[PDB]
Amino acid sequence: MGSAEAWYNLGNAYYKQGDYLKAIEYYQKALELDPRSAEAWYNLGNAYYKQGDYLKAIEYYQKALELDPRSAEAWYNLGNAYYKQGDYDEAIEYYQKALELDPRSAEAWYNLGNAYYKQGDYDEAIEYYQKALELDPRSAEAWYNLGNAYYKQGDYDEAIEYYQKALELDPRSAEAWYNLGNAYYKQGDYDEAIEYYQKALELDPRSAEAWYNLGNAYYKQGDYLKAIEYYQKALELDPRSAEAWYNLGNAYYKQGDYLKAIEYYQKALELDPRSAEAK
Ligand SMILES: [Ca+2]
Repeated sequence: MGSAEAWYNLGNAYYKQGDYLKAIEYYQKALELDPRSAEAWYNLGNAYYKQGDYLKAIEYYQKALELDPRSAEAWYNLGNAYYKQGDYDEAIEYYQKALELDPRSAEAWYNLGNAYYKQGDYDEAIEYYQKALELDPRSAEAWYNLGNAYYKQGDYDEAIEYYQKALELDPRSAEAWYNLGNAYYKQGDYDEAIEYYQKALELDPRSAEAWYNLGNAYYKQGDYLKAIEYYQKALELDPRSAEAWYNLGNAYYKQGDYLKAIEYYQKALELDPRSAEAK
């Protein structure tokens, strides 16, 4: 029917300002006038998804691929539901399908990484992230995620090189600086991690995990009083943390050993400028 359309075009009229309830109804209206328009069942799925309901989004994604099984846009948003639900297993294969029909699509590829990254099988996540950048090398998010899927493998020298770029593309990401630090802190480097953790806090100073990794930097250096200060902050921020305490206790009672190292050394130095000669 062509009256369906006036309804569908009511659904999409609301879609494109919000009230997805309204769109659900007007779709559900249109769907009775023509339960053979994919664009209706699709955009029915596309409402339900957007609110939070996915089981029903899948139902009304399957039934829209019964009609037209010939659009990535249908397969792409189809894999998501699952990803966004949890079942990455499936989202993948469902994705691949959309990459057979519509290969050249950063968003399709990227998410495949996101899928494989999320599966724990990073080796393979790289491949797709590569493709995604290869098509579209302006997605800050890829270089981040890529720098991420090297970090987890153990190639920091690589993962630094990749974060590096991301930072260029979007220097406006707090939760990037933190890894860029962490990358340094894993190897034999603890200074640059501070210059960079410092930044992460310049951007988001109510991130505690930063304040605490920043603390960590100084304990490996041995500035324990300054380290504490950063764990101090990170405790007002997370009072229930388990090892908020243990670590902060370790930090206090570290300094201890130091001051007493100063003592016993200063008091060996007072038993050999008058009970020894030169050597
Ligand atoms: Ca494998």
